[PDB]
Amino acid sequence: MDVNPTLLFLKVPAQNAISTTFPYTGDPPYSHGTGTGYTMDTVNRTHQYSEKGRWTTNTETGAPQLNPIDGPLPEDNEPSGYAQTDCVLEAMAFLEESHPGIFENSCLETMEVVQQTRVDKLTQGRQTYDWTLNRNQPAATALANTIEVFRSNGLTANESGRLIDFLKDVMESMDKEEMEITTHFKKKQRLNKRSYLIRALTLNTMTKDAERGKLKRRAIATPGMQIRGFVYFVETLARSICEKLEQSGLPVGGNEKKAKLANVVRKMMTNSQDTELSFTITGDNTKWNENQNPRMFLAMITYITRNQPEWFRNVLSIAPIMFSNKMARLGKGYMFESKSMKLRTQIPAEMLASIDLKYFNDSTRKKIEKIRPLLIDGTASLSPGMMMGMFNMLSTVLGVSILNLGQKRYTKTTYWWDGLQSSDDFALIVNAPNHEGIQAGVDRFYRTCKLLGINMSKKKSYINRTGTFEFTSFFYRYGFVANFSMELPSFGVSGINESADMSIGVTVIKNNMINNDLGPATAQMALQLFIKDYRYTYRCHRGDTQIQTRRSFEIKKLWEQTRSKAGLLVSDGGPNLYNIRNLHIPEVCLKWELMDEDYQGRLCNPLNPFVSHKEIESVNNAVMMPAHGPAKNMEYDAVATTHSWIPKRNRSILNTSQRGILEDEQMYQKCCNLFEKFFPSSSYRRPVGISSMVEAMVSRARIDARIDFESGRIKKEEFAEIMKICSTIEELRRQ
Amino acid sequence: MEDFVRQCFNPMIVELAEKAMKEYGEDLKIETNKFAAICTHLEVCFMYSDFHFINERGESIIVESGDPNALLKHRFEIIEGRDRTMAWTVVNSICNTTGAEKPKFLPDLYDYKENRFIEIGVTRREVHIYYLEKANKIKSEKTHIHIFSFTGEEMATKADYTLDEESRARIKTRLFTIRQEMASRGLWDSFRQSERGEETIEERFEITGTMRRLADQSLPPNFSSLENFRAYVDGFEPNGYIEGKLSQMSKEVNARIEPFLKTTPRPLRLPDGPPCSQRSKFLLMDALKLSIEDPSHEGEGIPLYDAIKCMRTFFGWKEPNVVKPHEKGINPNYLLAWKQVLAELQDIENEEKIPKTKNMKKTSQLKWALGENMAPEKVDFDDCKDVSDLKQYDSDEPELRSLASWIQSEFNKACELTDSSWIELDEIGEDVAPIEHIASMRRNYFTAEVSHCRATEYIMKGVYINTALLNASCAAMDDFQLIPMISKCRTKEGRRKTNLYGFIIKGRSHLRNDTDVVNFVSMEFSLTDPRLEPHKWEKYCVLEIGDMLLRSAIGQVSRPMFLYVRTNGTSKIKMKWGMEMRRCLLQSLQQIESMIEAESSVKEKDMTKEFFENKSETWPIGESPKGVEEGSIGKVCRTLLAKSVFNSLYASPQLEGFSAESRKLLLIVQALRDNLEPGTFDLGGLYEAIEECLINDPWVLLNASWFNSFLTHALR
Amino acid sequence: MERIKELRDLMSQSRTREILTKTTVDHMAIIKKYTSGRQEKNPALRMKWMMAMKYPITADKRIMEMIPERNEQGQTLWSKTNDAGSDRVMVSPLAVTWWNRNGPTTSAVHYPKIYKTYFEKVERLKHGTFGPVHFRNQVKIRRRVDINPGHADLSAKEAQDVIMEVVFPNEVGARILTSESQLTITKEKKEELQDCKISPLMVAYMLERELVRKTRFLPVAGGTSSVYIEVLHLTQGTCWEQMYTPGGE
RNA sequence: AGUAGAAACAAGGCC
RNA sequence: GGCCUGCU
Repeated sequence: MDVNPTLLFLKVPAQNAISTTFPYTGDPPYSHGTGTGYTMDTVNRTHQYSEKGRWTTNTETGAPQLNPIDGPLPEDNEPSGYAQTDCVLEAMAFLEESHPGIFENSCLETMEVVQQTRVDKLTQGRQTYDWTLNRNQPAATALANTIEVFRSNGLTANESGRLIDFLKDVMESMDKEEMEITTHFKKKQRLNKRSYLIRALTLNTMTKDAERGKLKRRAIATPGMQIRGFVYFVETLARSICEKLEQSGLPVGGNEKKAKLANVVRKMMTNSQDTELSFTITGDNTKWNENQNPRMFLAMITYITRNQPEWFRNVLSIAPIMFSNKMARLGKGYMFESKSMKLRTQIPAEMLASIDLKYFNDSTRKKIEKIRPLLIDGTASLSPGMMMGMFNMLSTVLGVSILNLGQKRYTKTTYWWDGLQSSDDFALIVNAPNHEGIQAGVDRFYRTCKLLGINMSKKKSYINRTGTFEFTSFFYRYGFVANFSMELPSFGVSGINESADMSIGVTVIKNNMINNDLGPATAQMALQLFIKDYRYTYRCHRGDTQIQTRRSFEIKKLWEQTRSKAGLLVSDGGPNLYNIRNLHIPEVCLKWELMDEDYQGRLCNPLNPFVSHKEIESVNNAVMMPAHGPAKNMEYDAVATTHSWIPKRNRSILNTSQRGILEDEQMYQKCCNLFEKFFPSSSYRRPVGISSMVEAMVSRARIDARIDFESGRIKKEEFAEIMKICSTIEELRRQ
Repeated sequence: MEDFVRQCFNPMIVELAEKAMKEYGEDLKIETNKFAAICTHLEVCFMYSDFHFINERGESIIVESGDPNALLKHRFEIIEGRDRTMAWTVVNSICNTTGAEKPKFLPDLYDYKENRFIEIGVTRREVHIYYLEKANKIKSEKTHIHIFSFTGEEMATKADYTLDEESRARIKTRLFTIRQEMASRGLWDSFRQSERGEETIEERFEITGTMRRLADQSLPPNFSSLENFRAYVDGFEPNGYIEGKLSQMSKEVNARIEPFLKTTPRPLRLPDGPPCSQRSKFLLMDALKLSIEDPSHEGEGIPLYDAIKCMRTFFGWKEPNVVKPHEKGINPNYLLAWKQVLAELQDIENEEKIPKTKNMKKTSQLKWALGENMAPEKVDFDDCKDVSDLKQYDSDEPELRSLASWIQSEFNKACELTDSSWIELDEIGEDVAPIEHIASMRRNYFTAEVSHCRATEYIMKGVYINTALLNASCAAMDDFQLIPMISKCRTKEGRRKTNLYGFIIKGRSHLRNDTDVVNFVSMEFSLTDPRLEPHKWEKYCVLEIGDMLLRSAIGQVSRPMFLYVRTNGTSKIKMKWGMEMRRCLLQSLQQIESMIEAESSVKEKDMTKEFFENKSETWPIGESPKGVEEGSIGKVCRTLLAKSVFNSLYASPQLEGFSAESRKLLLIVQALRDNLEPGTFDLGGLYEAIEECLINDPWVLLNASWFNSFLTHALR
Repeated sequence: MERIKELRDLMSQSRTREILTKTTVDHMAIIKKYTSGRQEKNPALRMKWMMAMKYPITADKRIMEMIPERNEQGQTLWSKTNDAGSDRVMVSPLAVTWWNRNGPTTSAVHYPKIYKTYFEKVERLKHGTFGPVHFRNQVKIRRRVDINPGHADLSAKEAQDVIMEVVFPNEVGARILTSESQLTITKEKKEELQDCKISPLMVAYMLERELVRKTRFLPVAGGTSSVYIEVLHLTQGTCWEQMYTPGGE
């Protein structure tokens, strides 16, 4: 007899055992080298899906741009980006009519937010493409570098501390004859108008790793800092709009998505009488981002912001204006090998414009030949369409408009449709009195989608009777069925620290028990395995064992020293008291009454040199990138113990010409620590104002010395010493 | 008027007033009389506060110039002259230290004698109105208020004047100096009434310059300016434009539904080529175990001593010789490496205490076997351009290979029971709730079912091997290291036992990226002759190292005993994911527990015990030439565990792609079997998407064969 | 005394003097987050990889003067080589366990008073009473429920001023809290935590967690109470219901 | 050789 | 041969 697990589906329905079809117990695919090939392929594919448009050359950037809008209507089922302006404007108008007051309200709240938003909001972001160094750097670092360059060039309106003023300075920089940047190898280099325009309109391309569910790798993009404020405002407007649309599912979580899917299916099927047939289409959109033209987003926003202050319209329109002229950096480059001479070489992507094509294979040779005409200063113009879901929410708005355009008031026919859209994925429930009606409805829905630059993937889509469908790895079969294979990768040690890892593991087990219908015995097994892996990872074994490690000696002496050994934490080699009933309690508090007072005091000592807290945002928040989803943050319950240390940093900056960044880091951190000691609320509430550091610090020294004498340790001798030391630092700052 | 503040007042005050001007964001060129008025207010604040000191008594000491001493205390300490944030900082600090009441508006000074605030304001109008005006602005105030006015008069409540009168003569002399100096200037046409409390501003975000031209090039094809396009949008109204283009659009743009029937789906085509080879990092079906029967636990003990003791338990060693060559390497290197390992093992046996971890010599043998100094040296392009052989890295579709029957048998025997328990679980909090007791009983049942399973043994082998390899790579980055493959089990009798499959030599492991490869050489004992399925051992070199005698009724077999030696490699990501193989247990048993719960939701009672003991219900878990064979729930547990283990062992992008694109077709087939009239828009496209994932991986090809068999058995 | 002294020492050196002079208060946050350290994409892989090194964690410089450089057998506990972009020094994990067996001891009696939420959870569970498990299909319907069982009927911003006035009374600024509920909360949490020396930031964070109301969408069947939602994993399942009554009731 | 698979590893750089 | 780094 030959064993075959798949035959199990002959008795258990597919959805009731779908977890077996998710090989999420092995290493996910990773990219190894350059992503330049993928970037070039994506650029060429985006440009050839809109080949029948019209070509122009921008007078500012001098780059060739392709406009397919209002182009010839498609005559085949292949992907097409020839969106029609009038059709999309009409779709938005119908969306407004079905939801009166949506645009005006959303614009009002967006106007409030834009005129009260601060610059620091831009620091709350992941890697961004700093143009000062032409590389990806943390959002805060890139923002600081750009602000420094602007201030050095004379653009100091951002000193007002307002994001709108920062954007005003950004736009004013566009009209400058010559800017100056700094490079280390420090050298001051001058950038002319066109070079700075291209550096501000460019995107950095990388390869996406840890992407499960496809054989081929893809490319993703990261924009600069000049354009992120406009993107933030536009996405704020789009989120405020989608929050008023029940057909959208992008700005919500997973459980809300499931609830809305259940509600829509029940509404569609229940209202349908015996005569009407119902069919569900589990649709995926092929080349979703490559076929969405930024000009059409400009049209949608300018229709949304009608009868609004002109400044609001301008600030919200700046973003799509820059995306329509966006450029993409090709990537890291290409690495060549010569086996005859036994050597390797790494050529940067910027040489692709001039480098001969003898080194490249046929596929890459043709890709380079096709993309060369669009190469301007080492970057390729990508006007026709978006690169990687930067306007997720606006795309969801367009999809929701398409979904609502079939409310049976615009169809003008017996058939009708509804459903749920989340960018690149949708479920469409279509009802009609007969199979011919369903066919006509789906055909018209597809045709209308093709008029908006949205394509339906026929290969990854199928239609059945309502009651069974899929949506973003959520399988609905007369009710959503748990999978538990999507969350399997999150059952190990997170990698934050000991206490954080313990709390995160127990909380993940608890949550997957609540949401993903994890069984009790399975949860106990998960707890046991997690504890085993945790002890084997942090070298913290039970203590009563003879497992020799680098940490087994101190742990054993602590074990033999303690009297009530049941109170020792698993991190210190103690027994595990966790169970299904204790999954919502931190380890420290669960073992508090069992700890010896000496060990308890040594553990939770504020003066410990290991605990370090930076800001209110990073107290008990851990960023865990979930499998098959975007990066997410979790609140984990933990007590600040000596085990809450933060791990070592990379330390490879020491071998790079960018070595002075570490000295600047140290000096900035010293100044920030001094300010915090002067202003204790610096971390919890970020200080605001327009004065400089030393003014506030010296003046508060004055006052605090005064009052702490009026009652406290200070003495006249010390108070006068502080006053004249303040005068000394004053005259020092003078010179 | 600004010429006056250019001339008279000192710098300190003028820049203080300029920063106060910047504070609330209004411009000085439009209205300057406010600047002069508030700078005079600030000046009176200084001149009233300075020159006034106190000592340990009350009765302020007044000195025209502060002498060098610790006695420089100031009688009145200023509030204004600071930012709003700091003004409120001082307010709150004084309230919290003085125990006084917090005012709602900005004071100007604080004093000790009377322990309270002073809000000085000198207005153009006479005092006896401005005083009570600001008083009714401030609610129930105990802070004393004192104001002057240009005529020279003073006033205050309580008839209180807090310090010397010569200072006030100073104040009013300053005051009339101001007055009869404007007399020379001539400003009272507006000086009395120049500020009325204007607060208004319009936000301006103007598109101009280059950024405007960009806006003119981001419009539909037949538009010339953003102004015109916005006007058109504002004037646009729906007039049935989607219908016109829908009618005009070609009818070939359709989404016709192709019915999906029993005869529609065709079997997935498998690639053809040379048979598929073995990819695992260790032997799974052909492993052999040398044991000692020690009482130590899994992690307890020292590796090298245990390995040597286990190997000394076997007698019959012969001089090794080549049986099956690598067919691409230098087998004599493998032979010499094996003999070197034996020699150095003896060398450890001789000395005092067995080292916890041993380093081996870097001979040419393992230099070749571990791929040392073979990475091409990195150079610059400007120095290597004329080399004809210089080209890209080989980037093409992997070699095509057809499925072989060995993977099927390997999976078959990976789901079989064993004579040992390969899982020793940790401790949990004592169960207190009845649901916890039910969970514990279920867990005990599953552990009894799966512990005696080759899948669990493979899990432990992989976890231990990858953990040791990762730790050695991170610790001994430079020097080759010896690691014996160790796994500890428990017999039916209950006696604990150790097992030594072989050895792993880890090489240079300077791993920077998650994809960087660490090469090692693995040696494993076995009894399976490699002359029967050679195509499964394409990358192995197999020697003959001894003879084994296992008790059998046919005299005694005296079988040969071979050594499978190969060069393999891994990476940080692969090591990390292989050291988390225990979640296969989770996956499998979560599936089984979901089955049990779903069935128990029907009958209002827990159904675990009868499922595991009666074994009445069975699921299709394989096909025999006679037909489909069904097994009890325990066999399903073992089968799913083996499937998860093989997923973790043979993981690859092909597996992910095939899994997704075959789950799609499985859902379609399930819809067909449920009588839900399934339909497809392009089924050939889906088939081509599935078939492109099957290239050379044995596991994915076996999964595809299983899928074809399931289709054949289904659709009936 | 000290604080202004390192201020003067910083201003002595030209670079830090320039940083202090030209940098405005508003930019405080930016430069504080200014770092070359990228946020890790795969934390688990490197935590499993770094812990195999010697000196894998980081600690303040003060550790060099509280913990000896080596333990009894000579295993090093800390190193004097500083981190990449900080003055902290890299140390071994043993320095943690050492601190828990011979490090300085204090009076942790006030931690229960600080971490009110967690200890209240423990007390509620310790006195809970379980019941029989009933096996029947549960119709889990998704609903919006409040998870925090100690929220004082305050929002984030609404309680943020209360938290500042409780911890940072001087940086409150204009705000003086009007609602009398906030008055009593301030009084209680002021007199209760008057000398607690854990940290201002952690105290503020835990006060925010305790007082601020927070809500999330979850699949529930029955219950719906704040105390009954924290144990939602233990009382409700796919095909079983476990009757439970927390200690509070 | 080996790992791996649309491009890489099989140490890097600095003296 | 000596020393530096391992997400920069």
